[PDB]
Amino acid sequence: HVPGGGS
Amino acid sequence: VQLQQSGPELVKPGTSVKMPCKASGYIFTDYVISWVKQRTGQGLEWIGEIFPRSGSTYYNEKFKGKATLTADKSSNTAYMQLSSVTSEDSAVYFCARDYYGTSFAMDYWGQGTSVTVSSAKTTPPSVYPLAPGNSMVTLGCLVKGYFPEPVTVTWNSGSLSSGVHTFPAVLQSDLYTLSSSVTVPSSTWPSETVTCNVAHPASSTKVDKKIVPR
Amino acid sequence: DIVMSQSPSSLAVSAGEKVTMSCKSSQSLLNSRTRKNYLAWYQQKPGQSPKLLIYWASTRESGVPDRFTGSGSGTDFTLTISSVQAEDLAVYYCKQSFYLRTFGGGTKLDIKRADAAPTVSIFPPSSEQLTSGGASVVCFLNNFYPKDINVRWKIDGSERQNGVLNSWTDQDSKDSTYSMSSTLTLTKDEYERHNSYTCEATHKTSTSPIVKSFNRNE
Repeated sequence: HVPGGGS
Repeated sequence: VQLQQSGPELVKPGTSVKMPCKASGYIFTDYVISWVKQRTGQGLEWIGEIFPRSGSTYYNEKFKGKATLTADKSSNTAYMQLSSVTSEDSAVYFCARDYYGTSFAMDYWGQGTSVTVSSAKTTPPSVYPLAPGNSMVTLGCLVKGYFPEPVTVTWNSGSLSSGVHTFPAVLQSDLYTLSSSVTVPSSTWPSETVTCNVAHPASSTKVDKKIVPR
Repeated sequence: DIVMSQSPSSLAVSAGEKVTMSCKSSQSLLNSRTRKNYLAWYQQKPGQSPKLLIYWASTRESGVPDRFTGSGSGTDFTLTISSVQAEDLAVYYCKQSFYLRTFGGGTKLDIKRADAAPTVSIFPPSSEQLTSGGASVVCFLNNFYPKDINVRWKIDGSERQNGVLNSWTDQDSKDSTYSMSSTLTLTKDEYERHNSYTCEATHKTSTSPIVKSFNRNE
């Protein structure tokens, strides 16, 4: 679970 | 695909409210549920998100320690819990399905749970017919002295749709009043029956007021 | 901790005209994730839940018409509506999803149409209400444009200024018009001391005020 597209 | 939220909720200052978002038409564990606040006449305001596969969450700084986002894989239901509530938390709260992984966009939204925070008491509305004193005749329904918002107005259980205006509620000293107008061919009334249907979720009241001439 | 800025705050155009609105991010929304800017556009019609229109800065969501076109890159983004329709009456928000999420504060879209005079209707209090001791007189002013309108209540020719509660519909997405309710509420006692009741509308479409009356007896 990442905090947005910018990973 | 659908996201089904609970009906409108009155809660007391200092207490909690926990509202659900029951998911369907998709794989619950393949998407995130995000939650959004909207205050009367204000913009949208993101609260946070929860990834149901893992249970992990993110939060707008604003809503840390206020909002607790939970989920239930077995029943495909996400929950948001607000704690120690104040007048600030009175708002409409949406749940939305966020396509985490690509779009990162909220493609589907719930109907939104209207939460009112006040220690005021639930009051069901008084519903009054409005019969008048060029073919097209206008009639109406007066929906007076209820709390909290919202109410739902329909005419001939929704069969009369075009030419209906329901006016926003207006608040006077802890009570709401609003009205609705409907416009039909002067040919169909009163030769045919017209009834306004008022529903007040917070009190579970459903009134049907038939419009009779005179 | 990213901020979104929208402008203009408000917008009005006539049906068929083209409209453009702007959204700016405090930092870059681009990534290593393909050309992708993580920015979306949402539409909210009055009373309705939001609707996703555009994601990845430019891509149309399914079931969104092609007259909606999003553009821009990095920190500057634009939504263009060609051939605006009455039904496009909405608030449009932009949203960042590059880190966490942040919405814009919205651009409100209003429609400009031809002038339209109101249907004015007056309704005396109901038997039910009177029985329980209140006296509400309602005046509807329906399907007019522009939104600027004024109502005056007259009891036996004298203007009355309290017990009056007015409400305006959001702009109508079928025909671009407005409507308004006015309710004058008295005690039953106070209502039974007079005969003639009048609601008077003042609007751009008539130089003379639009009047409806009834008589308590007649």
